[PDB]
Amino acid sequence: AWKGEVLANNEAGQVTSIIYNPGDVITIVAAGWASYGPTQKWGPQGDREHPDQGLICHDAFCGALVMKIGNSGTIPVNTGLFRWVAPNNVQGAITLIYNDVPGTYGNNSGSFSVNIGKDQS
Amino acid sequence: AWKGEVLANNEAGQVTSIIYNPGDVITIVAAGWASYGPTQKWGPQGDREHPDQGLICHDAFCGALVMKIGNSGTIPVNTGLFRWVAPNNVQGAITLIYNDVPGTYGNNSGSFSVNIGKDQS
Amino acid sequence: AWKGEVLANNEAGQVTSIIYNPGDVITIVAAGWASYGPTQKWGPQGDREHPDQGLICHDAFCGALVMKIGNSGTIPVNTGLFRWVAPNNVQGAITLIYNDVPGTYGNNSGSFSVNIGKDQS
Amino acid sequence: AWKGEVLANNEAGQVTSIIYNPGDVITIVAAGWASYGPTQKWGPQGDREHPDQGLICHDAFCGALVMKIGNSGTIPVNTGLFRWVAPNNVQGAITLIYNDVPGTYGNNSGSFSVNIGKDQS
Ligand SMILES: *C(=O)c1ccc(O[C@@H]2O[C@H](CO)[C@H](O)[C@H](O)[C@H]2O)cc1
Ligand SMILES: *C(=O)c1ccc(O[C@@H]2O[C@H](CO)[C@H](O)[C@H](O)[C@H]2O)cc1
Ligand SMILES: *C(=O)c1ccc(O[C@@H]2O[C@H](CO)[C@H](O)[C@H](O)[C@H]2O)cc1
Ligand SMILES: *C(=O)c1ccc(O[C@@H]2O[C@H](CO)[C@H](O)[C@H](O)[C@H]2O)cc1
Ligand SMILES: [Ca+2]
Ligand SMILES: [Ca+2]
Ligand SMILES: [Ca+2]
Ligand SMILES: [Ca+2]
Repeated sequence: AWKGEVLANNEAGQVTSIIYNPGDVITIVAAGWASYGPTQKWGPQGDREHPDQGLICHDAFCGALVMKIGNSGTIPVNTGLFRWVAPNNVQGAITLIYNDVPGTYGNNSGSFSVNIGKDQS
Repeated sequence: AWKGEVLANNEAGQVTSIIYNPGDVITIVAAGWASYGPTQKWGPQGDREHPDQGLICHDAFCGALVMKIGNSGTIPVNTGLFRWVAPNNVQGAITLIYNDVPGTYGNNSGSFSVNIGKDQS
Repeated sequence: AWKGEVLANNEAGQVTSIIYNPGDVITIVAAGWASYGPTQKWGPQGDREHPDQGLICHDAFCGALVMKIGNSGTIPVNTGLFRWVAPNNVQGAITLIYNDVPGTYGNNSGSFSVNIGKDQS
Repeated sequence: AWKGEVLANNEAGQVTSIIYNPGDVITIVAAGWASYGPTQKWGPQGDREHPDQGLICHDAFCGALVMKIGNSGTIPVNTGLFRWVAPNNVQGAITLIYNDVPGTYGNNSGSFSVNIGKDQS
């Protein structure tokens, strides 16, 4: 499995050691507090009251945890995924990213602690 | 494996089908939005800015997800637990509960979608 | 997980540290060579040609690996079990036993090496 | 997870749907009766008394179950493998093969019933 920290100000995202392969079943658990600028902080689900001003992932609130598997587009992770299987043709290294508008990561703070494990399959 | 919702206004708590046994390893994932009264809603980690006014679990914020195992005291769940082992002598059915002051659940709203599974060991 | 040897001459059987609980999914892999008397040896499947002269397990060949969960009847194991679930709520420690006629274990030789682990459930 | 039969007379071997990947942990359980010629039949461990006359796998008895992972050499399987990790660089589809001398599979009979699964990691 993989365990690490995903910083809110890390625009490129945090590359994990998990390489999702076809047929793999994975489980993710995320926790912690982060912010997209304001002094207030939000959990892995982000800010439910903030407008989407061009986030890297439109299927998740601003300040939420999302991911990219290999070359895929962003995928919502939020508080995590339970025994999850990726869509067809989706594979490669897993990168965890804080959901924010491109180019604005500079004033971000906090981070999410995340566990990723492969389940039986 | 168990999946269900935990209503915030349910003071008694949501009983699952999971019976934790000595040596068991479990993984929990929780998501959703709930409130301990205010119009705003918080994730499974609760409101980090709200004071503790006699919560059922002092190890977690008001509005966070907690649990009891058999006759044990409240245990912080928050966003979930990754391949987690219970303390010695802790066993029995797992009951998921919204962290709030007893007798005040009346004005709660929302719920959490929670998954619980047993891992290999 | 549990790993150990099961001697063919051990009539009482080999008690393991595995405590099977209702709902548990288990996997077992047995290997090795043993005999119920003759000079040659057989695998965990036993002797497919030998007649049943009053074996402790009538659902398995003589010289095969069987087991008991708690105080239940014997259960065929053979080469092992793959993600196996018990016949409705059989509970207790797992005892591995060489399949032979009671009171004749005296001239047995060899043993089986066995791994037992609980799977995700 | 894969489940199928491996015929003793299939020299090419049986291709499974299991693609082994770096870091993968797998469990195999094999059962049944097969023969490399004689009218007798042996289990997945083969004939412990038979000499090696040029078997595809010199680390297992004749009549034993073995496998190939991708372009790797033969690897002993016998009754199976418990939470097993492959040697470095070894990866690719898993092909199950009956252990025998090349060009002699003609007079073989029987088969092995095999279950392959991936464990959590
Ligand atoms: C008003 O609704 C408002 C409050 C705070 C805020 O912060 C910016 O949010 C952007 C994303 O929408 C981006 O992350 C900026 O860097 C933040 O300063 C925007 C709007
Ligand atoms: C203070 O400004 C403040 C105090 C309470 C509150 O809501 C109540 O919180 C209680 C827990 O501390 C309990 O859940 C009550 O039922 C809520 O009404 C908001 C703001
Ligand atoms: C017949 O060919 C035959 C009968 C018995 C035998 O050995 C005995 O088998 C018993 C179980 O059927 C028991 O295990 C005795 O202790 C063995 O001596 C071999 C061949
Ligand atoms: C010696 O007692 C003996 C030799 C061969 C035999 O059967 C053959 O075994 C070969 C492998 O060693 C090969 O599989 C042949 O096709 C078999 O006929 C039985 C006993
Ligand atoms: Ca920002
Ligand atoms: Ca309340
Ligand atoms: Ca005997
Ligand atoms: Ca042959």
